[PDB]
Amino acid sequence: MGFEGMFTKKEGQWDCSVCLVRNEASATKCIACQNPGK
Amino acid sequence: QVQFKLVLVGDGGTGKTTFVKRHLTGESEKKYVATLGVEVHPLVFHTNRGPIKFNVWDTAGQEKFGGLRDGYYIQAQCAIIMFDVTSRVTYKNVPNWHRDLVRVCENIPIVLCGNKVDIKDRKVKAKSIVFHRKKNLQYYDISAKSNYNFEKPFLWLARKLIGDPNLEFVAMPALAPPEVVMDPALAAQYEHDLEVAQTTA
Ligand SMILES: Nc1nc2c(ncn2[C@@H]2O[C@H](COP(=O)(O)OP(=O)(O)O)[C@@H](O)[C@H]2O)c(=O)[nH]1
Ligand SMILES: [Mg+2]
Ligand SMILES: [Zn+2]
Repeated sequence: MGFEGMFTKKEGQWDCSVCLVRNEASATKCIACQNPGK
Repeated sequence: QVQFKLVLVGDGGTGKTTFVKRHLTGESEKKYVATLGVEVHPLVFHTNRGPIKFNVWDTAGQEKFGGLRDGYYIQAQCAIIMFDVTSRVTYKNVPNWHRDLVRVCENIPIVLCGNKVDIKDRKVKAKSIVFHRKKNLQYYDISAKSNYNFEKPFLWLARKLIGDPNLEFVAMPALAPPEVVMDPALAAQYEHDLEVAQTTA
């Protein structure tokens, strides 16, 4: 078997291109490094 | 692609950078974070249930316990604490590093790593390791410069994070060739010493 989408990304979530932290839709800048979400 | 942020903490000179650099692809595809002074190494491990990626956060400076910024710890899902088995003071500060992790990240799986076991003049021996009750704190001997037990912290963390005890790495990642030999006789004795001590606690 696979991981069965255990760690699926929620629709609004975005992965920061700079530091790879997963951010919530409401975040416009990354919560760890403050890089803007595109 | 499941991925986890892993923070790699411990006193300076313990071998954190040497350790994470062993994973060759994670070094070639590492990311620098200018605002935080941090390098994120994306380490891929291939399990029997698929690829897992540990995004390992390595400091660029020799900051003490409580010296790292808040953004370093943000969204950390696991951790490795490192000390040098030839320096007791680095092991004395393991509890300090552990407090900082609980304070800012609450309950995450943590592995404890005594590095540089290739050195014969080992000060911190298995009999001297203070083992603890919590199941979020496992100890492993490692030698970064020899790749000795390199995959064990990650395999344990993978098992706790995924919630599967029988999770296997079907293959070892491409690691940098050893720069020192891990004497197999020392290794055989250390493995046995560790086994007897973990049976006690
Ligand atoms: N014999 C031995 N030396 C190591 C090992 N790991 C690191 N060293 C050395 O310990 C020194 C500090 O290494 P470094 O990665 O910068 O530690 P850091 O400050 O935690 O990043 C360096 O001289 C390393 O070459 C090891 O596993 N075995
Ligand atoms: Mg370093
Ligand atoms: Zn970021």
